[PDB]
Amino acid sequence: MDETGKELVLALYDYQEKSPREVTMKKGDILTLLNSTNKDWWKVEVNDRQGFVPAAYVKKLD
Repeated sequence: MDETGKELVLALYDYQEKSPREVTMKKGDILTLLNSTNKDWWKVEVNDRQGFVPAAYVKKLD
């Protein structure tokens, strides 16, 4: 149940948090998905900070 932990994202490019709804991710990091009901911004958790990341800098690993 809640098989969300099977699908993770790979930060292809680094991104600095510009607004509190976002989150800072370093390129090369594997992040856990919290929400994918968007094609533009995915909600992920980085270490202890949660926020949305631009799908242009991050890809899903099938």
